[PDB]
Amino acid sequence: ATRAIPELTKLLNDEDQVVVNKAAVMVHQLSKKEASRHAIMRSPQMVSAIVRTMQNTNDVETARCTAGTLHNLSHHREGLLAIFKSGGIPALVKMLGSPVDSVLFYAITTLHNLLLHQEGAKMAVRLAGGLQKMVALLNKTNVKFLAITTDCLQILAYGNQESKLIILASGGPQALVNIMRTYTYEKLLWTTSRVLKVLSVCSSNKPAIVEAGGMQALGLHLTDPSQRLVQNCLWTLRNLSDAATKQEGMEGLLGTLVQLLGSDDINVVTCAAGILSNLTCNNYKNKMMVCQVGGIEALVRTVLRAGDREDITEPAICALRHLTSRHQEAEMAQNAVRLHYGLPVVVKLLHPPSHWPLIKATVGLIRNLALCPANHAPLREQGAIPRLVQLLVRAHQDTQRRVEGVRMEEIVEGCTGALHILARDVHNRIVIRGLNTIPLFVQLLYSPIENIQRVAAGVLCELAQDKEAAEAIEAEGATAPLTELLHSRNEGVATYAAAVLFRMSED
Repeated sequence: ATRAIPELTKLLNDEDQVVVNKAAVMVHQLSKKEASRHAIMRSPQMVSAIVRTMQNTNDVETARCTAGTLHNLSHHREGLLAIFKSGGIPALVKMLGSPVDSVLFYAITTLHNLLLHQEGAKMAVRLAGGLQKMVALLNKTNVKFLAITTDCLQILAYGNQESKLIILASGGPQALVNIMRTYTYEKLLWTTSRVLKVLSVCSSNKPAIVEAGGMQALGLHLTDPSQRLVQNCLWTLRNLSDAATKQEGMEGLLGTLVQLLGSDDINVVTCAAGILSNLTCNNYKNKMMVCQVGGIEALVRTVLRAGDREDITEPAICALRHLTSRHQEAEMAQNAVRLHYGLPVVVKLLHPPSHWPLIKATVGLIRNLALCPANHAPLREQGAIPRLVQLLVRAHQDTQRRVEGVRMEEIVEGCTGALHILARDVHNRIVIRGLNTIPLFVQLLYSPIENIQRVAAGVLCELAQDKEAAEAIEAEGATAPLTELLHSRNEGVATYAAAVLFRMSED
């Protein structure tokens, strides 16, 4: 056991075909005896000998045995410091090009233990070019092996933009996405989804993950019994979903997200809402699918249940706003919000304690709801108009005498746009006018921002259809600013402006 030792050193470090080969099969043996090995990491001349013969050999049993030893040695915090102080990291990495499975398994786990416990190991693996080597190993098929390799990658990539970009350039995204859609082994899907989460916050990795089919592959695991796997999939999907507008094959993912809205899990709900929010922006087919699988219903229930938790209601409200315009079933969806009892909660979200991003999204949603005639009356009855007017008046003041992510100019435009639509209904025009808004709408004709001039002249165009209001609009001196706006580069602006003028000068 203890005394007769650096014998096998000298024959290992030898320059002969048989000599070092059969000598290595020896340290191998003795490293297995737990308390016998805990003494063999002592010899710097011994430790480093192991390393060399591994780096340059031919023997599949030399290799196996050298690696397995380092493997075996990598369990004590003294056992690791030895491998490290010796410099096996670069050789171990070099062993990641080997074609012999057992050699792979031994290298990876040694690096793994080193990456896990040993000071300074992350930096030395990077220097050795391990990232590239680990990425190329992702095409293997042994799940235990792949689990370890993906975990090395997560350890290296976390908080290290340089490493994330090397992973990108080595084709990481595709190979990690392949893993997600091929395997079922939880431990492996989990660590892989962690690697994808870490990369999904990277400006360059994100579209590559999306181009590789990331969104669909991640979707596959959203009903796994493993909660840590589903959640990590939800976080990654969320980070990526603003880049996935152009993706097809999205129908399964979209249906699962709708079901996930009903979850008891707050992070689950929060994620699904935000993912549905992003994937529905502009892509009218996603709109179509989400509505076809009951999205409106589910989004209304989610908003009713969230109460004042803005992490939920804001993305849910943005999703409902996407879903209530500019697709073939926009109109059924505008109706469905009312039918599932959404109109009161949506008006309620305009009031404190709601913060600005929510108010903004909510106003946008009201705008859309108002395109549907049968919403005109309940919106009024729920009190939509006076709050939208107060929000407008206050936000316009803030813009003159000059917030939390949002510019008051957006609330001005949003509120005026919402009132423009609501003004289609005659009783609504009475409330709007009775709130003495005409002076304000006229001032908004002078705004620098064209979209504001558009909704302002549009709402005046709606109001000017009643005799009494046209007179009022004229008394505000609207003729002059409308005169100049006839020449706006914006056709909406120039057209609305001419309809007001027409309706005023029937005298």
